[PDB]
Amino acid sequence: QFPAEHGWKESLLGDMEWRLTKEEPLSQITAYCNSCWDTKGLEDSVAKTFEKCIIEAVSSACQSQTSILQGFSYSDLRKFGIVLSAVITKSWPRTADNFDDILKHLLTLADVKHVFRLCGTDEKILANVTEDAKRLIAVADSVLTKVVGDLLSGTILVGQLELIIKHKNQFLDIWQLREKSLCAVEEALDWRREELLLLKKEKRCVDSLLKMCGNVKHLIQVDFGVLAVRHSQDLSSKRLNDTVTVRLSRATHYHLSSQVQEMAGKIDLLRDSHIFQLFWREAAEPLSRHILELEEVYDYLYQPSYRKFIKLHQDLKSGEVTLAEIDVI
Amino acid sequence: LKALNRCQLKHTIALWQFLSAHKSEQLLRLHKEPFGEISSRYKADLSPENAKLLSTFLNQTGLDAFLLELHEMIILKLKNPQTQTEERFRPQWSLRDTLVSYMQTKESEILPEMASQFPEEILLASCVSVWKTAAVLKWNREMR
Amino acid sequence: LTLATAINQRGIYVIQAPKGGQKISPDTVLHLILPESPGSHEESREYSLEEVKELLNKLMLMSGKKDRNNTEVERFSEVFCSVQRLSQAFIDLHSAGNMLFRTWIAMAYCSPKQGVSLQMDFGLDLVTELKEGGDVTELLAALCRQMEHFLDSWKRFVTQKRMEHFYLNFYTAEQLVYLSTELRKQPPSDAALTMLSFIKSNCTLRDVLRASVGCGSEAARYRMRRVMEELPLMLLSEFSLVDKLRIIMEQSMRCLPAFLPDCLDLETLGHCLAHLAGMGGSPVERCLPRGLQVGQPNLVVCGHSEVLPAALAVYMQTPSQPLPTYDEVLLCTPATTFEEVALLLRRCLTLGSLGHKVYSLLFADQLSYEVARQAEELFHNLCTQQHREDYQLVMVCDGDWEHCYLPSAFSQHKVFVTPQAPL
Amino acid sequence: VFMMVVCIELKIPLFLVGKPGSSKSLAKTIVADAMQGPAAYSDLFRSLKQVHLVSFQCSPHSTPQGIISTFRQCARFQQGKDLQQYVSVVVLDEVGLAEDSPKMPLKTLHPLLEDGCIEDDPAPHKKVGFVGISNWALDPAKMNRGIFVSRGSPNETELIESAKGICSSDILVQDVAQGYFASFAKAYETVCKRQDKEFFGLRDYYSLIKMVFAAAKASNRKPSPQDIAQAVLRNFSGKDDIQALDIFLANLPEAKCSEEVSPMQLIKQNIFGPSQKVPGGEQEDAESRYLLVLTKNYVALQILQQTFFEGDQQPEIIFGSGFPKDQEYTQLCRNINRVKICMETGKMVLLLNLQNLYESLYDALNQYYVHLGGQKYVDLGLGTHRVKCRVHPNFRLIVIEEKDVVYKHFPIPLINRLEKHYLDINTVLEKWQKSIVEELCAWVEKFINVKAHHFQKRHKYSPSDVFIGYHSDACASVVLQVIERQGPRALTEELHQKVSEEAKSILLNCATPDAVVRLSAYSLGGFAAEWLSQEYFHRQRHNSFADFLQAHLHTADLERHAIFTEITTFSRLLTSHDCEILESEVTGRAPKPTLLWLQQFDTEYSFLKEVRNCLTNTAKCKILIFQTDFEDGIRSAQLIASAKYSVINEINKIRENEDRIFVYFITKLSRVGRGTAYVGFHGGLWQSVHIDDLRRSTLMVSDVTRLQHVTISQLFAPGVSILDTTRLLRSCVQSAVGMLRDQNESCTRNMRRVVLLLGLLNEDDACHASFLRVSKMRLSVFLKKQEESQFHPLEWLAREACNQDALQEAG
Repeated sequence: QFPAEHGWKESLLGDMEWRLTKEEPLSQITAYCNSCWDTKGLEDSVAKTFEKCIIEAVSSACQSQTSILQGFSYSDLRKFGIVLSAVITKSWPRTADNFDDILKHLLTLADVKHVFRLCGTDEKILANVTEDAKRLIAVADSVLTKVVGDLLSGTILVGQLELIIKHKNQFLDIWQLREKSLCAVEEALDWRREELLLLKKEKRCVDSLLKMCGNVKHLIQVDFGVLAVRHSQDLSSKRLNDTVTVRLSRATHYHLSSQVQEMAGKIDLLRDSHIFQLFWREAAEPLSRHILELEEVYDYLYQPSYRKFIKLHQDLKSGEVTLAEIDVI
Repeated sequence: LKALNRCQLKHTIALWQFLSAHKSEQLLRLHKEPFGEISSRYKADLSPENAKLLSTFLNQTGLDAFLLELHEMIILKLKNPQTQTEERFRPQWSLRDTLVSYMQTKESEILPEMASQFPEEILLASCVSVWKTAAVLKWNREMR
Repeated sequence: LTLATAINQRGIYVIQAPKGGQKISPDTVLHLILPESPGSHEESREYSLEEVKELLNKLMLMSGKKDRNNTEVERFSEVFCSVQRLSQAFIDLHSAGNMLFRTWIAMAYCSPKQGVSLQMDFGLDLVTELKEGGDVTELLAALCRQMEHFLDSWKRFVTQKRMEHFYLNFYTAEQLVYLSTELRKQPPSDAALTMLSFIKSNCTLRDVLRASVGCGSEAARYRMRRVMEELPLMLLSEFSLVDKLRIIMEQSMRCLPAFLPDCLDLETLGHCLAHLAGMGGSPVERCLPRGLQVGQPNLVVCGHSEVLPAALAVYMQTPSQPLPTYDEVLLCTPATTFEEVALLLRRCLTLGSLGHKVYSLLFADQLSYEVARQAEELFHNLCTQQHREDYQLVMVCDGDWEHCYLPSAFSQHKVFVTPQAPL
Repeated sequence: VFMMVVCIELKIPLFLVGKPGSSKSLAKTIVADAMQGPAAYSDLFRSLKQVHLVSFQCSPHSTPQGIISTFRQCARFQQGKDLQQYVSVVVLDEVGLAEDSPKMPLKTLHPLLEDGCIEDDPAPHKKVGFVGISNWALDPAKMNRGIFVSRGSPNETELIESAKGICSSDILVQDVAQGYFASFAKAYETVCKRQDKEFFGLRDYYSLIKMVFAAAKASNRKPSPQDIAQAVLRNFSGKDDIQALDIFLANLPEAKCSEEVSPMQLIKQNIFGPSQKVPGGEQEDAESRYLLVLTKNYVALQILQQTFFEGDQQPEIIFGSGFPKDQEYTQLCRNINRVKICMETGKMVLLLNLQNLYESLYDALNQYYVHLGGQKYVDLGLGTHRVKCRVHPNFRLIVIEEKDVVYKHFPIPLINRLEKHYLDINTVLEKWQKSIVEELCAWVEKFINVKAHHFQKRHKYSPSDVFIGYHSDACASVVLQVIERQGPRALTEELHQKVSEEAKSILLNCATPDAVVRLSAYSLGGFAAEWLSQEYFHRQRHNSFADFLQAHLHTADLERHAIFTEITTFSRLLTSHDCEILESEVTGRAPKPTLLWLQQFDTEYSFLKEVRNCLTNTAKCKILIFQTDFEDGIRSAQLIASAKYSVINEINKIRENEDRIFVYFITKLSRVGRGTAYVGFHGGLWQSVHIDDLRRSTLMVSDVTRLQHVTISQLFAPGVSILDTTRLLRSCVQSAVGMLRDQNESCTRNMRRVVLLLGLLNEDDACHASFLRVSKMRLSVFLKKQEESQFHPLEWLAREACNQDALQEAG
């Protein structure tokens, strides 16, 4: 201890700081917790500067989404606790005050899965990690439990459904580890998957229907509006149960009448069909300023094309197609 | 050799007069410090009324001989820590009397305009600030 | 392309002062004389500058199927650029006011005719016609460099002689040419008498002779004879055409009447004007108005409709002395160049002036930015050398355009009282 | 087309006014080719008159004499021909661009449209047809009485109909790529036109539909995202206030799946063909609009050059003129002739010029071709000469321009005719590699002026005074150079460190050698300060230019043809004798490095001739040296930049061999200067290395780090020398006797003393050698006795280096 105003401490500490900030960040991190460089007294300048260099390395390496925790060999519990504290408080999103971003952070990143598995293996890991990271891990597990409860009930938003289904393995594994730390989840996941798939099938059928109608938009085609109104509503902000009834050991959205449901699939199977589109246009030619309700479509207006090309399909199957219609088509 | 080809042994005092200013002048055009050896006693700031009065003088007479002679005083008269006593060069004295006395001791032709119209409130304690203001204006007459 | 090849093989670029009365311009001082092919029967055509520019455009746009040995086009484009550079260097020198190039004729050969690549004739008896052989482009480059160097030297010389002889400030660089050519002549055109009538009112032939009896020094004639009998030795001393041209043109800068003897020299013209000035009469003596200080520029800022009436009052304090003229009063328009403002800022700030008059600028605000910048700078340069101490200078600017460069720059000397008088 | 045909056959003035891209010009081009009397493409046009077009492009500076000259040139052709089988028509492009100009041209139109003559005697061959196609509005009174037609903009139905017309070439791929992107493209194109000022694009919507239709002409069908996304993204991508992708996406949620291709791959897909490997069939109708790259501080050129154009396929740069000659007429003619050569031979053009050349290349950029023999011809115009030139299929044009100039000083039609893209050094760097740019900009601050709590006599430095040639985006340029040299590697933890370390080492190249030891001193014996000192002096050659050249020829990669290096110095430039010394050591692998001074040349063609004669030689490894004194100003930087591309173009031209070529640019700047500031670290094939003294001096030792272990006393002690003691004590005698003063003021022995000593301070005679030896020993003893009263006698080198005032006085 020289007179502490000239710089014997800061310069000599920055020297070893430069020495340490020269190897690979993961190598620095493993050196921090693989050996016994510090017997005790983690309060002096050397230990503090080593700790700050290591947490800075954590912040730099975790921002690159690298799997830091995988293949970690350790001897001292305190060093691993500090490492996990840094990893958790730096890995979280900068704006960690929202549902969607936090859920995405828990799902996508593998470091959270690794740290949760290490936390569930032993309790000394829980003892070592600081309380600042304790609050973060508590927020994470509480929001995960909330998501699980919402999914089991079926009231959870659609974007969240597709998020879990995208990473169903990660979500199921992380929930299993959390329950081990403190069944129906996979059954609920499968049921929500089926319900969302049915919702998407109905949705695809319906917008294909309006697109086929608007292929000749220069005509009487567009009447409904209300059928478009439910189309205009976003799906991500929508709730599963409000639109689609869940199954507990189906009625869709749009409250579509069973009359046009068969036409939906019929033209979904035939959306990319030049013949069908062509003579649909030619059937629309003689018709036309007309209010196009479902009933006047159903009774005569749609599927003269359908019945005509069932006749054409029988003709092609049997082989008596005249040498004029074949050219025209 | 290219620079001194057109010089004989009768301009040297004038030549040392010019170079010792010009080599300092460049230091002002790079926004660095012109004089790093002059003590801060002569590096005071002109008062706004003094600057307004000095602007008229700078716009009156040509800013070549004035700048050269002021640079001589700042480079070989105020450079030594011997004028700390008021006998040699009192910092509380004005600049007009100092300059007229200097050319009286320099046996050089003077412009009486500087002896006549120069404001007397310009003190020797604020001379570099004058010279900079005397050299800035010349700067904003060169690029044009 | 074949025409370009013919021009490259046999091409004559003539550079001369325009024949007739047309203004000097690149389109008028440059031709291309394509000569007769050996054994052919054409007319050895002449092409103007425009018909060579259009040929260059055609050549650039007819690249063709064999763009792999484009030498006959590169050589033509290089020689054309060199010759155009020479023509511009001559045009600007002619506009500067030189005497020696007024009858110059050049002959640039795109290929050595007989060992001669460049021919240079001045049209005067003393000067020997020069001819050099080699690469035309290098010779033209060095030649134009020499003319540009002497251009700056000659402009400096004209400035010096304007500073020395004051009255060579009443006339521009071309009016000086006109006067130095006409005054020595048998009775000059009445245009010259009118031009000189501003210095000496009602100037006549006998007044010109009486002013020219002794305008020249007796050492000047001895010097011109010395150079006249010395020049061939100096020409034989140097080998390269550029060195010989340097010698001839420097001697012209020294004792110009030795080469071409029917025109006055600059100093001789100044002495003649000064002698003619004395025969004029009593100099006018006018004093600056109240609130205006002699020896300092005075800036008057006032509305447009009052700019002209604010000038009469400046001259309305000696209402028995003759009204001013193109001297002492300048009107500034967006079309006034540097010469017309310099001829006032140097007519006011010059020692060799007899009398006391007030010099005024009207509508200075409307002066062009470059012209105003050069004007203020010239004034400062004149101040830093020698000057009349009581230079009476008045600037009048429309109040609306006070933000313009010149009033803003001179605002430090702006007066607070506006000259005015009853109707 | 119909209106121009009718009004040209009957010689009726026709004034066509509309928005840019209303295809008025397309109508003009097809009509001119088709009508051709008995040389028409069909029997319909064979019965109509042959037509010769004389096209004059109006401008705000259009003199009235120009229009009269155009009319008389048009009438000259019609003279001597039948007036019922031949006619010449004056086509005034942008006739509304010269409406209210002070030199009013359109006062000569009213007489000329009537009789064909202003005041001369009318002739039956003087009355000529007239058509005026202008993008700006027109007064319906300066026309004589001609049919004045204006269309405006297609509201909705015309847009859909034009979409179908473009997509009406297969009749089945249309249904794949219609229905949705035939009214929806309309609906968001109208929104894009509504939400923006300084109109952008009407040709940017037809081109969008063409890209969509060609994409739908893939294997079977792809009206899907990641392919519609690219087509919508090539709708103007340089506005920065109209989010083109979002506007289409905010109304269409079906295709909200995009990889977000950077504006770095949309340049490959615009230049290197539409398809990545081979388009369906042949590439005959894949004509993409010529590229216009908006950049800041002229960095797009460097970005591209480190990027795609890797050697042989490099385009030839078309620039202005930096040499103090080559007037506008003779340089624009030389810059259109080369564009024509590139069009003929199918070589890429990098148009670095400005609006000087986009008055002649106004129909080539329009891309309305005339077909003959299966080849495309488009007309170019020099002055009034307007003639068609061949375009090779492999012709791509790139314009590089500053964003502000395009936004404010580019005509709107020209902006429409070019496919816009914004490329900046911050839009090419990934997030991870952009952090080691800020890290570098902080490490520079920690490098130039070290933090010290013990020394108080400090001088604050600017980054330029230490890393000479340090502009704002210097760290970005260095990082981009390092990234391009590394390659497309996945982000390992080492790379975030290896790239940063390499960028540190490269950025250290342009640091003054005094600053390295200043760091080594102020940071007392620091580890980083010592590593950066070992690197600068013992691993990275900086002593002399001969050493640098010898180490650069012996370490450069063998798989590169031309190598470009930039050298900055505070010393004097190399002379003939210095290069003779260099050749005395480089003989065996390189010929004499020719020394060319850029400021001597007074014409671009002369410099090109000199460099060609230097290059058209028989040599394997050849060294070219270009030297420019940086006489500070905005006049020498332009000269350096103009000579920089003139060497690259000639390198690309003379390329048949694999001969290694070395190009060196030497800049002579001063430690303290005046005026502007040198901006190095240009980036690209250029690396900035600073050699303080370019000559292997015989006065002192070449490696100045040998002076860190020796005081001033050991230099004079004999018993292979760091310093030349004899020349040292012989070069101060003239000043060593200027402080002698004889006791009596009656002696002039001072002038004799120098003559005595300079004759005595030699080794020719034994007594003189003994005198030198004893004088050196006495001086050594004196300096040894004078060093006991000094702190740290050994490190006088660092003390001298810290003296900024003493550095400025020597250079």
